[PDB]
Amino acid sequence: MRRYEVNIVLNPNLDQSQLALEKEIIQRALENYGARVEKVEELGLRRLAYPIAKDPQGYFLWYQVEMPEDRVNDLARELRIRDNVRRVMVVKSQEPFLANA
Amino acid sequence: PITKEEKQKVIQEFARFPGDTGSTEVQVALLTLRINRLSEHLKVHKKDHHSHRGLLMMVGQRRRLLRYLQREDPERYRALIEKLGIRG
Amino acid sequence: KRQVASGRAYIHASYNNTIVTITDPDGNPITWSSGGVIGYKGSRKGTPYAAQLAALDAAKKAMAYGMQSVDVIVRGTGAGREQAIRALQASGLQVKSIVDDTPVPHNGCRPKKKFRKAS
Amino acid sequence: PSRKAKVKATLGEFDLRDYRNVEVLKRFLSETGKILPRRRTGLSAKEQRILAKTIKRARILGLLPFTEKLVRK
RNA sequence: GUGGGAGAGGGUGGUGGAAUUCCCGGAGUAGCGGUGAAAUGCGCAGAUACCGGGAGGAACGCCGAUGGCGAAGGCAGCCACCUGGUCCACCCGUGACGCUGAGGCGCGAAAGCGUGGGGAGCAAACCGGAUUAGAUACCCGGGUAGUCCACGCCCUAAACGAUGCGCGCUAGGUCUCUGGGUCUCCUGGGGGCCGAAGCUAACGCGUUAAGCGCGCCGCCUGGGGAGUACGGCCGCAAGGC
Ligand SMILES: [K+]
Ligand SMILES: [K+]
Ligand SMILES: [K+]
Ligand SMILES: [K+]
Ligand SMILES: [K+]
Ligand SMILES: [Mg+2]
Ligand SMILES: [Mg+2]
Ligand SMILES: [Mg+2]
Ligand SMILES: [Mg+2]
Ligand SMILES: [Mg+2]
Ligand SMILES: [Mg+2]
Ligand SMILES: [Mg+2]
Ligand SMILES: [Mg+2]
Ligand SMILES: [Mg+2]
Ligand SMILES: [Mg+2]
Ligand SMILES: [Mg+2]
Ligand SMILES: [Mg+2]
Ligand SMILES: [Mg+2]
Ligand SMILES: [Mg+2]
Ligand SMILES: [Mg+2]
Ligand SMILES: [Mg+2]
Ligand SMILES: [Mg+2]
Ligand SMILES: [Mg+2]
Ligand SMILES: [Mg+2]
Ligand SMILES: [Mg+2]
Ligand SMILES: [Mg+2]
Ligand SMILES: [Mg+2]
Ligand SMILES: [Mg+2]
Ligand SMILES: [Mg+2]
Ligand SMILES: [Mg+2]
Ligand SMILES: [Mg+2]
Ligand SMILES: [Mg+2]
Ligand SMILES: [Mg+2]
Ligand SMILES: [Mg+2]
Ligand SMILES: [Mg+2]
Ligand SMILES: [Mg+2]
Ligand SMILES: [Mg+2]
Ligand SMILES: [Mg+2]
Ligand SMILES: [Mg+2]
Ligand SMILES: [Mg+2]
Ligand SMILES: [Mg+2]
Ligand SMILES: [Mg+2]
Ligand SMILES: [Mg+2]
Ligand SMILES: [Mg+2]
Ligand SMILES: [Mg+2]
Ligand SMILES: [Mg+2]
Ligand SMILES: [Mg+2]
Ligand SMILES: [Mg+2]
Ligand SMILES: [Mg+2]
Repeated sequence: MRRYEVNIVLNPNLDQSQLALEKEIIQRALENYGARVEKVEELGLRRLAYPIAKDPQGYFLWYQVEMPEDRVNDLARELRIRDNVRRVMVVKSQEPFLANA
Repeated sequence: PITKEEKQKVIQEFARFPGDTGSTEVQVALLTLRINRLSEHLKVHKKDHHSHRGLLMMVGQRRRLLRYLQREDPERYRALIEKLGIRG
Repeated sequence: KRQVASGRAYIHASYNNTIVTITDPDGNPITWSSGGVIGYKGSRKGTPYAAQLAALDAAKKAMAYGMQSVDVIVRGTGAGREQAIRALQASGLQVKSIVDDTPVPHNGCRPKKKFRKAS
Repeated sequence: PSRKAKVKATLGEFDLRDYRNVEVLKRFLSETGKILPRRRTGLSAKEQRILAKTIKRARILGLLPFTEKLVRK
C-alpha cells in the first residue's frame, strides 16, 4: 500500500459523453485494482509542446492514489488499452523539494 | 521489501529478553529472514548476480555467527537451529 | 504556373555540395538548384560561390512563379551555408526569417568510420 | 562566462520535483528544448540532478519540448 | 537495533522522442553522392532536396562534469516492481563473535562457438573504384558472419591506479560529491590537485602512501628459445590453465 500519482493525457476532441465514459472506465479500473483516491485535479485541455497522436493539444487528468505496489504495473497496462487514452505516467509520490527558500 | 512490523515481529520473537535487539539469536534470525527473501527473489530473476553476491555474504555472516554460538553455548545453538530449521 | 507569392527556402549545405529547394508554405517544392545544376561538376560544388550561384538560380526560378517573400531554413554544417544565406538575403526576395533545423540525433545510429570516435 | 542572469536568482520559491509546473521549467530550458547547464541555472549538483529528471518527466508528458528550432541565425 | 540519506548498483516488464533505413502518397527536375582530385555507385522504372503517413531495429542528445555507483568486468531516456551494497546520527543491544585466505565455488569487456530468433545503422571476409613502382593497405562505393535477443558454452586483456586485502600511526592548503551539527564553520565518509616529515635509482609518492609498523595470501630470481614442447585438467571447437 504505497502512494502514487497517475497522469492521464487523452483525446481533447471528445465530447462530454465520451469523456464521461472514459473517466467511468478509469474509475472502474481503479476500483478493480484497489486504488483508493486521495485527491484529483482535472486540468482540462492544454497546449502540448509537440504533437501527440497528430493532435497539438491534450486533455489532462491527475490522481493522487494509494494502492498495493504488486499490481501497479499491472494497472497501467489496463489504462493503455483505450484508444482515446494516449499517455499514462504513474510516479511514486515524493515530498516536494523546494529551491531558493 | 521488509517492513518494520515484520522486523519487530522477528526481533521480539527471538529476543533473549525484553529490550534485546542485537544478541546472536536475533542477528541469525534476521539474516535467515533476509536470506529466505533473497532466495525467493533469486528463483525468479536467476540472472541477477550482484544480489547473489550479497546472498553469499549474508550466508557467510550467518554461518560465522552460528559457529560462535556453537563454540560458546551449544544448547542455544541447537535451540536456534530447531526453531529456524537450518542445516537441512 | 501557380503564383505562390510566398513560400519557404530549405538550404542543405554539406562539405561536398550545397543545394537549395524553394517550396510553398506547406513544404511542397516549386523549383530548386544546386552546384550540379550550375556548370560546376566536381568538388567546386562544395564552394561558397557555388552555393551563392545555386541560391540565386533557385531565386530567379522562383521569380517566374511570382514569389516575393520567403522563409529560410538551414540544414547541415557545410561550407557556403552563410554565403547562400547572404545570396538569398538580397536577391529581390524578401527574407522573413532564418531558422537552423539541422537534424541532430539523440545517439541513435552508429556513424561510419569517417565520423567515428563519437556516437 | 554567463554573466547575464542566473535562473535561480531570477526566480522565487518553487518546487524542483514538480513535473507538472510548466511556466517555471520553461525558464530552465534554453532557446532550444535543451536543458541549460549549471552556469546558466545557477543551481547545485543535487538541484540540477533533480531538475533533469523532472524536466524529462514533463517532456514525456508532452508539456516541455524535446528540441526546438533556432531563430535569427 | 532505531531513524534518516545519496546513487547510470543489479534483474524483470512496460513506455517516450530525435535520427538512420525502407515502404506509401503528394509535390518537383537533372543530377546526387563522394574525394587531395576522381571514378565505381545510384538517377528518366523520376533519384537527391521538401512535406505528410506507415514499418522496423538499434542507441539514448541537452542534462553531463575534472561527477556518481560497483569487488572487478562494468553501469547513462523514462516509469513501475523485485533486490544488493553503502553512508550518517542516537550510544540502544550482543560481548572478540576478528583479519587474511592454498584449494573449492561463483562472477567475469570485447571477440568467438552451439540452437532458435531478429537484422535499421555499422561492418572481418569478400565484390568493386581509386592511389601506387606494386597497394592482398590507408581513401571511396557495396557487402556476409557479427554487432541485437533468449538459453547454454567460452575464462582471455594495456581485466590498468601496470600499485593484493585489513588495521593502527604520521603537517597542512585547496577543489568537489554526500550526510550530520551550535550551518562564518565544525565533524564524518568518498572523489581530485599542491605539498610537512619521510621514502624512492630517478620520475615521482606523500592521511586515497609508493611513509612508519603488524598479519595473511599471490608472485619474481638475466635476455632469447617461450607462454613454445611434452604431460595433465578443462572446452563442441577456437583454445585456455
Ligand atoms: K552521369
Ligand atoms: K569517473
Ligand atoms: K544466420
Ligand atoms: K598482470
Ligand atoms: K549542511
Ligand atoms: Mg491507447
Ligand atoms: Mg561534391
Ligand atoms: Mg539502476
Ligand atoms: Mg516517391
Ligand atoms: Mg550511392
Ligand atoms: Mg546503393
Ligand atoms: Mg548509369
Ligand atoms: Mg522520360
Ligand atoms: Mg532519401
Ligand atoms: Mg518521412
Ligand atoms: Mg523490416
Ligand atoms: Mg557529455
Ligand atoms: Mg566508489
Ligand atoms: Mg575501465
Ligand atoms: Mg553501550
Ligand atoms: Mg553486558
Ligand atoms: Mg574476505
Ligand atoms: Mg580463490
Ligand atoms: Mg567473457
Ligand atoms: Mg560477446
Ligand atoms: Mg551467435
Ligand atoms: Mg544465428
Ligand atoms: Mg555501409
Ligand atoms: Mg567500407
Ligand atoms: Mg580493394
Ligand atoms: Mg610509392
Ligand atoms: Mg595504373
Ligand atoms: Mg556462423
Ligand atoms: Mg588505466
Ligand atoms: Mg592491478
Ligand atoms: Mg592502496
Ligand atoms: Mg577526505
Ligand atoms: Mg604531489
Ligand atoms: Mg624533503
Ligand atoms: Mg622533484
Ligand atoms: Mg597505508
Ligand atoms: Mg636462460
Ligand atoms: Mg618470454
Ligand atoms: Mg625466461
Ligand atoms: Mg596466449
Ligand atoms: Mg598438450
Ligand atoms: Mg576434449
Ligand atoms: Mg585461427
Ligand atoms: Mg596457447
